[PDB]
Amino acid sequence: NRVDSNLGAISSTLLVELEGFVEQNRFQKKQAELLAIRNEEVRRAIEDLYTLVRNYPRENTEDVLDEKEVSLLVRHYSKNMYNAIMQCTLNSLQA
Amino acid sequence: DSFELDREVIAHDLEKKHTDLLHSYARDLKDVADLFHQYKPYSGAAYWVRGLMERIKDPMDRLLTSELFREIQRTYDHLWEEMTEYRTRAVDAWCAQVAATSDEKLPALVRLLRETKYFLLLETSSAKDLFASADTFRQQISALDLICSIYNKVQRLAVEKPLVQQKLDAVEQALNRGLAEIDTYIKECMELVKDVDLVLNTIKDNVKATQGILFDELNDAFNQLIQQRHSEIRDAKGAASWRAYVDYFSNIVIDGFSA
Amino acid sequence: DPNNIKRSASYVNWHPDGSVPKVVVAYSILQFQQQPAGMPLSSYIWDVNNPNTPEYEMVPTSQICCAKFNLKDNNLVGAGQYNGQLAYFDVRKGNGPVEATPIDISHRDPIYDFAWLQSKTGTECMTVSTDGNVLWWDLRKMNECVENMPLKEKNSETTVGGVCLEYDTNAGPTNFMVGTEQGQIFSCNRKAKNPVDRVKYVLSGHHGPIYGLRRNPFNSKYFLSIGDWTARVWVEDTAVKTPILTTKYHPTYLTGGT
Repeated sequence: NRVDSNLGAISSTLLVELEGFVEQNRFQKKQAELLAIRNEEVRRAIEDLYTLVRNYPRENTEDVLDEKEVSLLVRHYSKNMYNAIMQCTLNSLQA
Repeated sequence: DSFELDREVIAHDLEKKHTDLLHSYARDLKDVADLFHQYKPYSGAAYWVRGLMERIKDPMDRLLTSELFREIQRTYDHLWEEMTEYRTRAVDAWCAQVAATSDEKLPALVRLLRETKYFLLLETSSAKDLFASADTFRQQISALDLICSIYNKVQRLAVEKPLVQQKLDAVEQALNRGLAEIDTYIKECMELVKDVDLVLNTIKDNVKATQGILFDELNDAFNQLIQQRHSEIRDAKGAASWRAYVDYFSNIVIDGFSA
Repeated sequence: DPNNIKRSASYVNWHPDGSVPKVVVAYSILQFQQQPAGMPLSSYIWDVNNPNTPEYEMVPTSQICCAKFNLKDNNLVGAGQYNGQLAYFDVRKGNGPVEATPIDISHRDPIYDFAWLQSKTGTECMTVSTDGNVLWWDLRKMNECVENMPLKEKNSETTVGGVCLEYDTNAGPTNFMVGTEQGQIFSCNRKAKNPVDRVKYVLSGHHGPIYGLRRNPFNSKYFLSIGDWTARVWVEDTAVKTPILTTKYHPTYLTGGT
């Protein structure tokens, strides 16, 4: 939900709606904050996910540290799925 | 006991299930024992104790209205028994703590008045100490007058430079300062009342500052002269400061009237 | 938000109109010898349309608890505190007290409440403390204590606490219970047809410091007692001073639900 009810609604938006077209400018202010708002929580959410996986007793983990580079891969998948959002929104818009 | 029908026909069905009560009391006896010794105001501890204790008092009454009953008698014995040891030493230790904090007093106050109320509530369900509690509650009246006095110190001045340069409030301040290190407290409260009157004098200075803050040119000149006359009448180095305030008024009038 | 740190949320109330998903929340710390040397508290209003930085922030002059709302409207909000000082806030200013209910003589104690009466065409309130003196305040015009009765038990130990009081789901002529924390639910009516002594019910039988109280809705009047680590269901009759559907003796001392 927190990482894919956002990122399947961020890619569901429609920026330009239906001279006076300056209202569109005003309209495209509003939803901008929308995506920004949503993005922050996902940058929050994935982040919080890491803390959950780290802070836990598991007595057979206090001699084996968690690795790093695949957590950077989890982070990277989060980035690229943001990108897939925005390119879907822009292409639907231009259509 | 919505039936009890004792026979020799029921009985040999219910030995095993009076046994089942014995084992169920033992199993939630170990839930109580686990919760107790794992999570082992200030008086939340005695409430922890006597909550669990009269809680556990009801089951021993319920059972005892004999082979498993000996081992349940073992756990019941010391567990019930040492937890009373903890409540006893708790009242010993915090009689020591109330005694010592009381001695220093002659934070801590809110804790100890809340504590005395709370084991006082318990012990009806020392005398000099409770007298002093009533005294500092009826002086909590004037301890809520100390807060008015300290507010008054907070909002109490370039305008007030004249009066403060002429005022002799330092004499009453020195009376409070000699007080700052029985009925002395009461007379010092009336001294505070007189000082609050001097605070009303400080806020009268503030009010005159605020009213000096704020063809038809005759009307505007009359309004400015009326404001200046009101300030001058409401006044009575002092002459120099009055001139300085009038000059600041003239500068403010030139700033506002040039727009 | 990352300011919601070192501050236990000791209530959450919900906004009363239908399709406004806002929540009013309420963050504190008791056992105040560890009163936090950092943040003086300020609660919030979040929305679910976006997990917005708190729409409005209410800044009190002391530790906000128990902060109920104003009934069925998108305007106004109450609060509690720790002095006894109630509070009151409107929506078109993200600021301190709109009308701070002042100090007067009696109620100088921690308040776990800001409970509304059905005073029609207006607003109202009452409180509760670890002194007893449940003390009604004014309506709309706010600064006076209306029916300021320090309540008193029949045998004169008037330091009788309370939490989480519940009213009537049948039109509400002032019949209510007070969740008195020493293990004995109390109840009242305020219209003393008798003399001023009108605390009928001590429902002794629940255990230790009680934390639950709620009438049941959707058909009837059976009230609940989820306060201590047994979760009962109780009933209101003068012959049934004992549960009906007692449920499990639990682990992990109970603290609250509905």
